[PDB]
Amino acid sequence: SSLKGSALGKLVVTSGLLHSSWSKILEIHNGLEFQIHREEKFTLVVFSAFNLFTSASTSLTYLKSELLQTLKSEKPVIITGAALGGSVASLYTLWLLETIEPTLKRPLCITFGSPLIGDASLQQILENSVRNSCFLHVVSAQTRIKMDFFKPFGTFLICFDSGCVCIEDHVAVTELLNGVHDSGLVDYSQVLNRLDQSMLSLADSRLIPEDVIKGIEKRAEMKNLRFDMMFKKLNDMKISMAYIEWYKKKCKEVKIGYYDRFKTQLAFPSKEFDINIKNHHKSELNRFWKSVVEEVERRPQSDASILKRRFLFSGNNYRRMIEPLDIAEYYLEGRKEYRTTGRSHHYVMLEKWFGMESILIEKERCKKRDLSDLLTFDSCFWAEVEDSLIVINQLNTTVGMRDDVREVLTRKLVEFEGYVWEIITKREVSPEIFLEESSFMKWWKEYKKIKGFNSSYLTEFMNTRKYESYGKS
Amino acid sequence: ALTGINGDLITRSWSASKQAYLTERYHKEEAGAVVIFAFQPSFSEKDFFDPDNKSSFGEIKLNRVQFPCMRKIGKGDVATVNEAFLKNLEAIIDPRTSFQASVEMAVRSRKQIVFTGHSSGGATAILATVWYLEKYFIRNPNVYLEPRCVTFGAPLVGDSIFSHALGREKWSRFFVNFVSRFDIVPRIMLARKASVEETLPHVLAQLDPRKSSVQESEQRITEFYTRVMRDTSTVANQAVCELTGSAEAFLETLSSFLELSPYRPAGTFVFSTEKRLVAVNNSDAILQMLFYTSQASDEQEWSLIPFRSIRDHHSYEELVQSMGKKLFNHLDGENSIESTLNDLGVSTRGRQYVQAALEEEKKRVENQKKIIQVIEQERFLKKLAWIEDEYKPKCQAHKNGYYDSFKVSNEENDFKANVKRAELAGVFDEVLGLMKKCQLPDEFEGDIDWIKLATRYRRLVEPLDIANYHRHLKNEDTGPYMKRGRPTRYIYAQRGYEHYILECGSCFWAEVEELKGKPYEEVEVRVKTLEGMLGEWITDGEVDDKEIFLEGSTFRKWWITLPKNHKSHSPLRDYM
Amino acid sequence: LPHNLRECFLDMASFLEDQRIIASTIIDLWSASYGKEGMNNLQDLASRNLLKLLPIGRNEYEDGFYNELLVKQDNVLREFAINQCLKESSSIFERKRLNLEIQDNKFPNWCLNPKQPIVINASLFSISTDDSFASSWFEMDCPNVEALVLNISSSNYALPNFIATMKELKVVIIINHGLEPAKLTNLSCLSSLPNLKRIRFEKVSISLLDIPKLGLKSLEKLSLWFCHVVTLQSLQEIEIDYCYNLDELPYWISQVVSLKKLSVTNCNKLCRVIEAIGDLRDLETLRLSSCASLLELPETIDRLDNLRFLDVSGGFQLKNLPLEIGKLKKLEKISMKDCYRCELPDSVKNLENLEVKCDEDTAFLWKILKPEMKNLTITEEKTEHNLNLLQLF
Ligand SMILES: Nc1ncnc2c1ncn2[C@@H]1O[C@H](COP(=O)(O)OP(=O)(O)OC[C@H]2O[C@@H](O[C@@H]3[C@H](O)[C@@H](COP(=O)(O)OP(=O)(O)OP(=O)(O)O)O[C@H]3n3cnc4c(N)ncnc43)[C@H](O)[C@@H]2O)[C@@H](O)[C@H]1O
Repeated sequence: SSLKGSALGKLVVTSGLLHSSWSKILEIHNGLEFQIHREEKFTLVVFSAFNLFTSASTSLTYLKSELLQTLKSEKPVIITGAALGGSVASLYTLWLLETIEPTLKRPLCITFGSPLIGDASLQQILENSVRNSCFLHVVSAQTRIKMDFFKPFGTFLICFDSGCVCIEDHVAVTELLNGVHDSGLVDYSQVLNRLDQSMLSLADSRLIPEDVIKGIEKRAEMKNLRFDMMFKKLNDMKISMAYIEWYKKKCKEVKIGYYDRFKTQLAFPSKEFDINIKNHHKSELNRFWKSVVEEVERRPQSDASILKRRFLFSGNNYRRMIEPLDIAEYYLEGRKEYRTTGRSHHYVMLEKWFGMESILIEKERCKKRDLSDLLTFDSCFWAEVEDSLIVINQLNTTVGMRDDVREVLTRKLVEFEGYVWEIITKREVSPEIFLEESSFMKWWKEYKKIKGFNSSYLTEFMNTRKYESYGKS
Repeated sequence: ALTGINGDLITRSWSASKQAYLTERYHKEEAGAVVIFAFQPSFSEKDFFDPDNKSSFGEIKLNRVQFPCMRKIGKGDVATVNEAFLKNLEAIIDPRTSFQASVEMAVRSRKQIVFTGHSSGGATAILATVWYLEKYFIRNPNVYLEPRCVTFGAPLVGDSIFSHALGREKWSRFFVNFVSRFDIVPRIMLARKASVEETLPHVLAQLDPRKSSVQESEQRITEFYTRVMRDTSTVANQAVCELTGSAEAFLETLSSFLELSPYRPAGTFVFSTEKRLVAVNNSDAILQMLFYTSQASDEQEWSLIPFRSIRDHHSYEELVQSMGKKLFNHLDGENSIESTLNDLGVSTRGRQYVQAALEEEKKRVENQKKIIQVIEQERFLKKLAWIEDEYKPKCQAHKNGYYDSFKVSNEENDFKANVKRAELAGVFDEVLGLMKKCQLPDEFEGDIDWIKLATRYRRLVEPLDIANYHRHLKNEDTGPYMKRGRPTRYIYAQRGYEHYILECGSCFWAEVEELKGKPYEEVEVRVKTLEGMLGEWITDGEVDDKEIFLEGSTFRKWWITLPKNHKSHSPLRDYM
Repeated sequence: LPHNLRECFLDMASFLEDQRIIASTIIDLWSASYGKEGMNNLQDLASRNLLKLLPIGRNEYEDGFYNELLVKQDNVLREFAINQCLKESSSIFERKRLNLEIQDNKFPNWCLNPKQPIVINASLFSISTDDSFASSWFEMDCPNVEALVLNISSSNYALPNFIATMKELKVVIIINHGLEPAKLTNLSCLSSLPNLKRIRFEKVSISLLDIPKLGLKSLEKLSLWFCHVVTLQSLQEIEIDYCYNLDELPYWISQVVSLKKLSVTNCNKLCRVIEAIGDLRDLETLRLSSCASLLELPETIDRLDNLRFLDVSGGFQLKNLPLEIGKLKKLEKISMKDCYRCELPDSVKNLENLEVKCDEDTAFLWKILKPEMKNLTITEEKTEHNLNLLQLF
């Protein structure tokens, strides 16, 4: 039942948080003058459209220092205001949290009957994210707020004849407060007194209809179903990745990298296993991981941990093993600059999360283990190679080219060679790149034909045939 | 009745409590074939809130040497209890206490024994009975010593973990707590130490049964009762919210700035009406009812509640003598509890809350039933049977253990093995996650069949998981397997197994993966340790010798590459 | 060993060694030989260890799905069968089963310098030409032959003209072994044969729009496999799968009433089907599976009346299904597998005795409406993993 809302309402009306905040607001009232009334622990500070926020930014730039200090101090931070001061405080707290870290104690912004124009885009961005957990509003059952461009953001506490009830369903909140706005604003002190009297009362009646609770329960059940369904489908995704593992093994057995094999198959389909791998497994894992990265980003699985290790470690391998296929597909259509121009979002998100997490690890690698089963760390590596190939063509087919573009391409080639030599020295690339019929050998042949007499570390390493003993021991 | 107690025993307990009502700490009463023990109460504010600690309520973590079974096998965290009561128990349980000789002579007599107390000694009786169960009952199955603890409105002396532990061991049924409708003593400990720090002295003085000439200040008593009931209402609302599960983010944000006592009812409770007696066994339901049974009825009732709260604490003789004529109703037996909810004086709020608690209990029971049904299917056991008697024998005949064959996956059977391992791991981790959110009965983790199944699954799969982890160089990117690579399910299974029989051979291979390659001296000691444990492991079936001592197994190669003196002075010389 | 099984084995021995064959191919091959009971003989031969079977895809085999069963043999068995066939054959025309292989673009020595009209009365004739050979036609004719198979590998191939001389032929199989699709021409030679029943094409470039214009008098089943895209009186079954570049099915298939079963699977580049499909009054089974680009089904599906089976498993991007599926009364079985993200309209309430095949995740889609509907039973089947696709790979 939805009464659970009113349940926590009781608690939010039992503590003197709202009462003390309203008393301080009345004292300050009875000009962006952010009066800080933090006595011992709390950070009670009243806020005194976009133009108002832009103007107040002058003092907000300095107040951010004290805000961050109080946040790091672990003291309770409360930010509220009037109809316009409340909206200004909501904007300030939203910006602070966008710049603040979720690790520390998150703030809470209460609006004292303060109308705020909420763009539908902003509401959809943080629809089910933890952001709304910081925003709460006061709306009396008598007065309503009818808006078209604006949208309700955060949770709303609707009063009644005796008591109050908190909710956060956007559609339900809109349907409840769908009524037109009333100019007459009852004294918030009278509302607080009535709420206190109701709390002291014996019993209270229910006013929420059945449709509201029906929709709320439907949304909760559907979200729980999505949660558990993704959790369970993780295992089927691992099982499907096992098939890609076996396919890569079989391709390696043929003396041809799986990347070039998949590229050739996409260019000229000639078998069924490749089509099944490209249209059955990859398309499912991509969608699953996209949905995961899109839904978890809103409301993380745990506080201070964007996601459990079971998911992050698996996603890292998924990326490092699948990104080459996306790079091949992107470079097969003619487009260039995959790393910067056409790289997906979930790949970068997973890479950044892994880089931020594994920093605390104390891993250690030996100089004797075999690298036959290693996975390239720089997933975009292949992409770079492709780019270089284009340059090679631009140096062979193109005739009568200006010296400026010539030197630019030469510098690009030399920098790519240096990068590849550096990545090889650190032993962070699988030996599969050294396969016979792989694109790497073609690029090496092109670079050798275009080099002439210039020699470097990579040139000698390739000519000496040492690459045969790269990962074998 | 179902409680296992009768009238004469309750009368004897009340008589012993009245006798021990003096300053004497321990009082013994030997009637028939039962030696009841009563403890002295205390009416000083210092006896309730220990002035030595800094906690806002007086919580303290228990030690391992004393209460090994009072822990969460999964999380492995000790529970918290009151400090003053624990200190009183430890003082009355010292060598000079003379209680040890009496308890030993009683256990030798093979007679029934009960620990009772009226206001606070009874609370200590709990701290005693649990001890009596942690030293003789659990460890000595030879005895039929089912203790009996009876309290009369004793404050909470245990948190959620305490009740969980009492339930997981099937000991909750050995407790009984009679409480009147208007008795603020059990709820006193639920109030804040500072909110009632002032009124606490006068309240305790007035509550003193011996010294009843205290000037009862109506204003102070009313304010203290209001504060206690307000904090109880806050904690009850928090509990009902957390049980609903909705608005977890907002709930945590609000709790970040709020404080609540972690105490929770332990054992079965029984509320006494003017003519009827109701019984409840659910902790959450008891907590929810503790606040609504004493809710303000009206202005006159809200003003007279102080006198009733002050008098009912001593009026226990009324019900102890009238128990002969009264109505008994098990709230769990009947479902439409409206009868008792109306005849006692609770409103629709507490009715709905207790209903929700009952439905949650039923839902967790149904979840346990569904888990049992899904684990009893032959389609599940077939995977384990195959991995056991189809995969290992073939590899063994191939002159190599299944571990190495799984590492170098070159046969089709390896794909099926990996698929089965992944499916089993997924199912087990799903069950673990379902059990971690407190959605299964407490007795579930105590079952023996489930423990044996988990132990078998671990002993069969963990080597495959280690092979899959080390065969793809996952440790290089995530670190050692024994730190951030081992799944949580295996840890819980190992802990449960180690607790039932009273690091692990399963991770043996893991160790073999670290010492390999590094010098012998820098690991000598470590190696030695292994050479010992592994030995006894071969005797406990944790590791089959037919696998490690094989020809192509990496263990034999590593042991052969070791120096000569090590093989000279090691007991494993015979096997090679 | 039964004589029928021995004959079936000697006929199956026509294929070359080290070739992954599909059950449907051999079934259509020996269809007219021993009626429509080929699966029984195949299973009997497999039980005797003579042949090896491998389920590639759906494990369901009794349902008649002959597209997920690979057949593999041993080199020794094939050699013994070839030796027995050669021993049985005593003359050019006397041999009932004769296989030819004109390697290096060189015709057989016998037919190389033939004086009289080369005509062999062999029930099964097999010709294998390498990609190097020009595959030029010669002077010959098949007086008594029921089935004909062709193993080609050249990029361009023109069927010879003497095939028109044949009059007892019933089914022809054209298998291509090449990295790129082959080009076929001179198909008019097949439109004149009035005794042909089944036609099968694999890994070839063919113009579907030209099929009806060919004028196939009496042909029953048309099977497609790895087809490169660029009146039918007795057509009843059209099966197409693993054909890329087919962005949309043709329109001629909407003007054939005799068509009974039509199922296209594993066709990625197919997003929308021709809406003019309700004209198929005698449509009993429609299987659209393993198609990702397909998100919606033909809304005008209620026109069909004699619909008994409908399978859409394989498409995860399917948004919804026909809103008026309940209008059809003959619907008895539906298998909606591996289709999680999709909503089913309440119109399913107007259906009884429906066995819905699905899995655990899709089972809830029906459990939500179990009490409302009567005479509907769900069946959850867990897939079985294997590496048969690698063997096919
Ligand atoms: N180079 C490669 N070359 C070719 N193929 C590869 C390669 N690499 C992978 N594949 C294949 O990718 C497929 C996907 O499996 P895959 O790549 O996803 O790997 P696998 O699932 O087959 O096996 C992984 C092994 O590592 C242990 O599993 C733990 C544990 O299961 C969970 C803890 O979390 P849990 O404790 O269980 O639960 P939580 O609630 O989250 O705990 P909390 O965070 O405290 O809250 O993490 C897991 N875990 C720990 N480290 C990693 C890691 N580096 N990668 C993935 N998972 C990891 C366990 O020993 C298992 O053998 C597999 O089939 C691989 O064969």
